[PDB]
Amino acid sequence: KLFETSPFDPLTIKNNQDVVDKLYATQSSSIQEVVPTKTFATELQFGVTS
Amino acid sequence: ELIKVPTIPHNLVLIQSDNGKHALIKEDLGQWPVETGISLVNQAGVFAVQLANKLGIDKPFVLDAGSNYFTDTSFIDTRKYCTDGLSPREIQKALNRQRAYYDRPELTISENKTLLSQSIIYPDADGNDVSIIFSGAMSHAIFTYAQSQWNKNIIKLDDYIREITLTVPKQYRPRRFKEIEHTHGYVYRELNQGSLLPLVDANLKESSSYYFKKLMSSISNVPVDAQHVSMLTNRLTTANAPTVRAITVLTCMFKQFRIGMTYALDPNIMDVAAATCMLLFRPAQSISDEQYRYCLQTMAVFLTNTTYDIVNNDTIDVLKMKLRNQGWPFVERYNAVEIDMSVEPLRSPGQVGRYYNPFNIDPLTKKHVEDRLEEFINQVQVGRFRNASGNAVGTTLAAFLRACRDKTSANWRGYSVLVSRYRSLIPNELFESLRNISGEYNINPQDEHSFFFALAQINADDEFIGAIDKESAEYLDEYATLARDISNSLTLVKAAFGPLERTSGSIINHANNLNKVINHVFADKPLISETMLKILTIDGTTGKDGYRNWLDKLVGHNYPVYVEPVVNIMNFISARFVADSSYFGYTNEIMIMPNHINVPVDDRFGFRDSPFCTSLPRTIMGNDVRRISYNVFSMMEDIDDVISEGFILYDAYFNFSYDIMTTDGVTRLKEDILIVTDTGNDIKPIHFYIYFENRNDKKLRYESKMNVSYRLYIKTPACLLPLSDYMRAQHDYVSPSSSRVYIKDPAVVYTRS
Amino acid sequence: VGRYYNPFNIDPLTKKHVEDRLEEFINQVQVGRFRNASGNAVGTTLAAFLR
Repeated sequence: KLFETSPFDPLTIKNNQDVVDKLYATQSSSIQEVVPTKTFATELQFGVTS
Repeated sequence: ELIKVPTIPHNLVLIQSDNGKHALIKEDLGQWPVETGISLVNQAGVFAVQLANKLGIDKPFVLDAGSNYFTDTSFIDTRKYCTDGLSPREIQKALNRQRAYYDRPELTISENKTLLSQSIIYPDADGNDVSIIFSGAMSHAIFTYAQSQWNKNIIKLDDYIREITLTVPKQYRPRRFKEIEHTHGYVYRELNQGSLLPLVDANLKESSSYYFKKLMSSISNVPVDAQHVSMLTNRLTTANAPTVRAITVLTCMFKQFRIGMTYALDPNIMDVAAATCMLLFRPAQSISDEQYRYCLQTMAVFLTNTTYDIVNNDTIDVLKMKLRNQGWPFVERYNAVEIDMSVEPLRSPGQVGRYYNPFNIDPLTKKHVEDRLEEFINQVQVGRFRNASGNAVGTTLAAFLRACRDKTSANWRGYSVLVSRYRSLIPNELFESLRNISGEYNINPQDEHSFFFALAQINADDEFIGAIDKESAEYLDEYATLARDISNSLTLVKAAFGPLERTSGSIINHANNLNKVINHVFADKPLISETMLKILTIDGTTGKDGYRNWLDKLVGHNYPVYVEPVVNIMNFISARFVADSSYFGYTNEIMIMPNHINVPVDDRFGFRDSPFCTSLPRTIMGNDVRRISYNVFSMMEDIDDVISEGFILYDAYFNFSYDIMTTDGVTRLKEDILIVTDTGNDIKPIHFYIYFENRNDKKLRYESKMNVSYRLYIKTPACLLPLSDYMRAQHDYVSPSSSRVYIKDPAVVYTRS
Repeated sequence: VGRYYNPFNIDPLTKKHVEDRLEEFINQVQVGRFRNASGNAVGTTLAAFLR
């Protein structure tokens, strides 16, 4: 078997976004370069609304 | 979030007569009442936001209409037919019904295919898909303009990272995006930083007190590691250690944070120790010239055994000479050494941040900035003070100075890290602007000496570093909200208020207008966030009052305000509201003429006694049509003579509505043209019942000539369009490529954890 | 027609007190020592109430 758990099922995706979301869901099965944690933001602006 | 719009708002209807001879295409953007006597642009702005809400362009959006297509059954078609817009099938049925009336042949197969293939979706070189559909002119212009304005903020992920690389520290782990997000990743960021100065400059006391308290509520929680001599041992205390620690950080974190010490009326060897410690282990920037004198005077009073009266008139140089001759060498304040930050500070694009190194220690040398410290301590040990043969004062002062020097030289790195972390929280403008206007953080002489004598190692564990990371996100959120609030308030002042004179009328007008603005602003959801209210209510005034005084100050400001995309969208709609009035149900002039006078009218739509004209006639029967303003017409008492000839009413905004009826009948108004009262005249509301015309109906022809005596004419609305000109309704919409992923959290680093 | 003094010595054109050095004066009082050469807290109390 090439993978213990497949990265994603190709028959379920419909666009590029679906692949990205599926890859994030199955990333726990793979050996990760950096294990995700809470993100840290150094840049934030709020624009005026309607 | 970035919303996605599936369908295009064509806003089109097709109206055809029962017999099919006449048909037209009408764009319905609604009816908007306009009040006369007040500025039209101000009303247009209110209607602009409601119009944008109707079209779904108020919030940032990206159009996806690429999948709204179908493919024909023919083999050689291989074309995508757009579903959005007015369907060509309706135009085909309308055109076929028209041909049936004239006994013409129906549309042949070749023309049917051409008409039904008018709406298509095709890709361009860049990968976007272009939709060509039938839609209104104003709906197309407004929608496409808002698309352009929002697209300026949509940038590639790699471009966004390049803008925020300089602000990323070294302690945090880099984030690995997926390979799709690197190639096809796009984000929506404003990427404009508004200045915080308008709030800070106007309220220096309130703003400084707010930020100093917030920082000190966190620095005081830092984890820490646990005879004349009898006099100074008794005064030793620790209960106020957390407060003095945070004051130490604040002095090294800001450019000019001045603190003061209030010595006792009768100086003690406690007082001289505190004066020496502050003049040695505190930045010269945090010491004022007055505090320099007062510290020097205390040294002279105790060491020279002189009372305050003689030294009260002495200058700085005289006091230094007097102290030096007695044997006291510590008479100078020392400038701290500035350490440059590793990364660019937040909200400071292309700027370098710096902070003072604590305890006046040179980073390159790792000892005190004064190179004669050991020599100076020796002089104090051997010197004779208080005009006494005994050396008890001299030796005990040298012992404490050595202890303070040793304590500072060992604990300086821990405080330097704390200052470095807390300096990164504040931007550059706050670093240069915040001042200690109110002396609310004065230090007692016993606290100053006990702090340096009993200095404790700062322990930077994981919990404290984790707590600061939470505060960094909170600080970043607060700055963004204040910048938006400042920008909103600066725009309100320019549009609403004006200059003030020395006349009672101007003052009364300003006061009443200001109260109306404040009441409207604070009604329902307040315009100003709770963060700005906290700053403006620090003194004790209520939220309404605090905002009111700030608005008065901002009048006449020259502050530059950045023009955000939603400003341009509303401005574009407001201009079209004034320019194209007939699209929205109002006009600037009307004409009242008797029936027997023949006026040239629009005849394209086949209306019976059409109330529309291409333009209101300049001359009728060789003479210019009389024009009367509405105010003059209202006061006229000879109106019966005037309406006999006919005139044009202008200098007012007239709201009108019309109902196109498919059948044939007399075109008449719902109500009478005018109402005549004792207190002036007026024009009743205008509602048209327009009917399509059959030229050979003798009954309806006689009724039009005889039953109605006066007729009202207005300029033909531009929303109306004859069916023969349906190709003028073809418009192009561009939707971005479907192979784009939008990243909601574009942060580039993770917490160390 | 008539004329009346504006209350509290405030110029409506500048929307501030007629003395342009008022803020500087309050700060000078705060740091000042009064009634004694050593501080009696007179400066801090007076500056707080004057502001």
